[PDB]
Amino acid sequence: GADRMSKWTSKRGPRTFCKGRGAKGTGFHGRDGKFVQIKEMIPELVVPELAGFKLKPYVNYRAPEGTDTPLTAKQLFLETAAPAIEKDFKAGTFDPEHLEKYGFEPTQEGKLFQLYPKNFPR
Amino acid sequence: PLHKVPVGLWKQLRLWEGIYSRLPRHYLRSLEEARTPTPVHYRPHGAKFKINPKNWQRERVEDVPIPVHYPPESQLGLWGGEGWVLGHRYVNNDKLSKRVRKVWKPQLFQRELYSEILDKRFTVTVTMRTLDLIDQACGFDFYILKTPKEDLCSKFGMDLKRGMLLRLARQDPQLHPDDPARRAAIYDRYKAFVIPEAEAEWVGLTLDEAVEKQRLLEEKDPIPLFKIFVEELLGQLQQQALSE
Amino acid sequence: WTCQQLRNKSNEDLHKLWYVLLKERNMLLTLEQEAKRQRLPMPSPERLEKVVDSMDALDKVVQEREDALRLLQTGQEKARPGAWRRDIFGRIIWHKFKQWPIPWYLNKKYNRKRFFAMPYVERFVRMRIEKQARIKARKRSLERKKEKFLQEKFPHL
Amino acid sequence: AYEWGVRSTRKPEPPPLDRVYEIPGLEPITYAGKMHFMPGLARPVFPPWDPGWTHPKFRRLPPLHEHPLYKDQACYV
Amino acid sequence: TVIVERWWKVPLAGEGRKPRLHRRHRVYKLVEDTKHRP
Amino acid sequence: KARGNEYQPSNIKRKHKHGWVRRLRTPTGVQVILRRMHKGRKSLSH
RNA sequence: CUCGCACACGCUUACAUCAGUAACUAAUAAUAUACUGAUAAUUAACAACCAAUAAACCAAAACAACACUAAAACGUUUAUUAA
RNA sequence: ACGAGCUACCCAUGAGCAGUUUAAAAGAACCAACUCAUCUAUGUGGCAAAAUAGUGAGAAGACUUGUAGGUAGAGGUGAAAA
RNA sequence: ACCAAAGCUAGCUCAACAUACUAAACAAAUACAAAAAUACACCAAAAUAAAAUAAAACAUUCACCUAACAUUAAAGUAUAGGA
Ligand SMILES: [K+]
Ligand SMILES: [K+]
Ligand SMILES: [K+]
Ligand SMILES: [Mg+2]
Ligand SMILES: [Mg+2]
Ligand SMILES: [Mg+2]
Ligand SMILES: [Mg+2]
Ligand SMILES: [Mg+2]
Ligand SMILES: [Mg+2]
Ligand SMILES: [Mg+2]
Ligand SMILES: [Mg+2]
Ligand SMILES: [Mg+2]
Ligand SMILES: [Mg+2]
Ligand SMILES: [Mg+2]
Ligand SMILES: [Mg+2]
Ligand SMILES: [Mg+2]
Ligand SMILES: [Mg+2]
Ligand SMILES: [Mg+2]
Ligand SMILES: [Mg+2]
Ligand SMILES: [Mg+2]
Ligand SMILES: [Mg+2]
Ligand SMILES: [Mg+2]
Ligand SMILES: [Mg+2]
Ligand SMILES: [Mg+2]
Ligand SMILES: [Mg+2]
Ligand SMILES: [Mg+2]
Ligand SMILES: [Mg+2]
Ligand SMILES: [Mg+2]
Ligand SMILES: [Mg+2]
Ligand SMILES: [Mg+2]
Ligand SMILES: [Mg+2]
Repeated sequence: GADRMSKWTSKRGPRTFCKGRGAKGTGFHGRDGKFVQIKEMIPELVVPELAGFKLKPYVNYRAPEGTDTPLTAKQLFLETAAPAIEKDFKAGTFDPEHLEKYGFEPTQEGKLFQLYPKNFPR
Repeated sequence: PLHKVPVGLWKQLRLWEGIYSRLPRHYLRSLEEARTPTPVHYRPHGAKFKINPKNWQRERVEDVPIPVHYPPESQLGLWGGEGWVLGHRYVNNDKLSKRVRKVWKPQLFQRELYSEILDKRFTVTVTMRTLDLIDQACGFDFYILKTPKEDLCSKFGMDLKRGMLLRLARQDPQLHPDDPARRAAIYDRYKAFVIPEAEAEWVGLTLDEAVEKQRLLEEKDPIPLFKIFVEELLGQLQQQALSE
Repeated sequence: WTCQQLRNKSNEDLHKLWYVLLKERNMLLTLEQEAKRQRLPMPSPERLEKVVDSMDALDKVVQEREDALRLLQTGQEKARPGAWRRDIFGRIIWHKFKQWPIPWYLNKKYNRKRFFAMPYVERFVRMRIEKQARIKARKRSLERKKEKFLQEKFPHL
Repeated sequence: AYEWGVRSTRKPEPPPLDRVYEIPGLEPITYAGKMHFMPGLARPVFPPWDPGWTHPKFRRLPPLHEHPLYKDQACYV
Repeated sequence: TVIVERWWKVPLAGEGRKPRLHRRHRVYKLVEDTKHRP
Repeated sequence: KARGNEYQPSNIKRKHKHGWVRRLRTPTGVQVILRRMHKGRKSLSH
């Protein structure tokens, strides 16, 4: 008979069966059947300038390590937002109603890169 | 290896944990009470003890209910607590005769009924026993509000009761916006069935419906850690302020 | 690169360092394949292991900044929406959500998937519990037997 | 007369609404909260879909009388 | 509404326990029908 | 007149008769999947 | 002595380069399309994927001129839309 | 429960029949491809769990044939051979 | 003298206790022909278990056989059975 314990891919079926191997679509079908490739859907790779950048893929052996401290949501708040809040409260300018000046954002849909929906791929 | 808790108690212990635990106590108390329904098909014997005609001795007798099958079609109407009777029979009523499968079905009728509490007409598939119970209770609204869940055996009936029970507790002025005097008369007769609001919206709910309702009330978006940390910082600052 | 060293670098710095690693990793992969073609060993193959470790550490630290910032703004643990569902087989499956331009009730394909267990699944769900119980029961008794066996051959107590 | 439609071929009519919707002053319990079908819960009734921004290909065809050149007089072409 | 009774006797269970039901306890006989009464 | 070759291969027929989609469309078919998952089969269906 | 090239359906690297075969595979030996190890490969123009609604239109394919009975697969144009 | 990828019948969608004889594409005639399997001989753990060689019947039809779909065991299907 | 012979671990069985019961893994893809990012929906359902067997045949009947809440006794007693 046939092998039921192998990978079912496009190469096994007839000419009708053409399954992609995992690529992301970059367009659709137009009027005449010519593939209309949308410019926006193409992933535009963004690269910096490494000419004036001094850093190497390897680190010196004599460079000491450090105590592995994973970043915590509490430590980040105490590092960035706490000094601004603390100074304002001591000066009497703290406003519990509005916290947008400290980096808090009520709704994510306003900004370009959401967080909970995870808009950006990487 | 054997189960520590018997299998028959798995469903009962399912109610003691999770979302089922946070359900209101009054709803759970009514659900766990499995009272024997009013006999419909079988004819019970009043006496607990009977004398054997052959033996001429005092013996104990017990009523055993006859199982009855309720088709899903019944839940859309009011059958009065009855349904299909599944069983066997003997042809010619002789023991030494053939054994035959027999199904007895109730005779269904199409009627539209009027409810004073809701002032709406419902075309409900009713049986002759349901109409007799309506006359016995001296009112369609009385029949729904007096017969318990085990006697009604219809999800439409429970929802119909819940709709009217909420109507009385809320005292909605929408029953008759133009006849306030008529509104007072209608709710005066059913004043004995008035129940508080927290009890009137859970009488017609099944187990699945209640869990969805409980989740909807408890559906809360997570509180951002920015708000939690701001409150923590303010407490320390006020604590330091009061320390000087 | 160790994890701690990359936390001191700025986000702009990490972006530039990723491509420096990227160009290094491509060269190492080219050399490794060329080694197989020439039937000769790859010169110091541990370089590739070091680079991929640096890549993973760089990915971890940026992800440590993304989730920490997400918790402050929104408080959600996972960046992809989802909910616990019970599939037709009776299991509990974490169903990740997908992006659609139309709501759930207007989707032909989505409305064909079923998230609930039919009554006949109850018996099969029960049997899976028994199978896992026996596997764990056998494992626990095996640990006891080894402890007794080793004590006899090592009576140092 | 003899209408040329056939009951089986024509699109079926929507299923009858659940009895809960017929009870005045009673909020039905639907499965729209969990955005998937569940037995024992009432079928939700949704308002017609209203896309905020119009899309050319995927929008419904505009009515003929919406065209600016539409005229009541019947011209033969 | 039909009214039926079992042909075969059911053994007792006097401590508030559900009695044992056998196949031969499913054999019913129609003793009276409520629609035929005057 | 010379039996023995009753199996004529076809991917369209094989995936339509014993496919994973068909197994999940009938209530009896789902029980087949459940039995094979319980037994520990490597391949539940084609 | 003569069932040859190609496509569809099916099989799934069994194909190619190099090396080895004491033994495994070929119903034997040489040996290698069939056994073992390493490396390599099939590049789209062909093929799959490849719009919706309303309206006009009784008039067969058989060299189709024109006909037979068993009454026949096979669409264009106008209008409104189409990233 | 699972089976109409073989087979019986049917619904879709396709594809084949060259020459010769006749006003004929007439369930006519000669004879290939093609489809059935009459008679005999080999074969009988065989090349083959039904074949090979010779010889035969139809070969513009109630004909062969590819792809895919439908009917499931108290049944399906059948130009009845249980 | 060939072919062979010997070993004691892998793990398993039956309980007990016991938390209270679908493990491990889920970055991406998974009910289009599963593991194929992306389009106007339909969605769903129940009807007593039967028989092999025992009565030396077999028709009424035939323990357990889905749902009991246990143990020492009442007791294999009262009753139910082509009795
Ligand atoms: K092959
Ligand atoms: K078929
Ligand atoms: K052969
Ligand atoms: Mg196989
Ligand atoms: Mg293919
Ligand atoms: Mg092919
Ligand atoms: Mg193109
Ligand atoms: Mg007792
Ligand atoms: Mg076979
Ligand atoms: Mg075939
Ligand atoms: Mg093979
Ligand atoms: Mg050879
Ligand atoms: Mg060679
Ligand atoms: Mg080779
Ligand atoms: Mg077929
Ligand atoms: Mg010819
Ligand atoms: Mg002829
Ligand atoms: Mg021959
Ligand atoms: Mg011959
Ligand atoms: Mg001869
Ligand atoms: Mg001939
Ligand atoms: Mg002839
Ligand atoms: Mg079938
Ligand atoms: Mg038959
Ligand atoms: Mg025939
Ligand atoms: Mg005959
Ligand atoms: Mg005969
Ligand atoms: Mg016998
Ligand atoms: Mg005997
Ligand atoms: Mg029996
Ligand atoms: Mg008697």
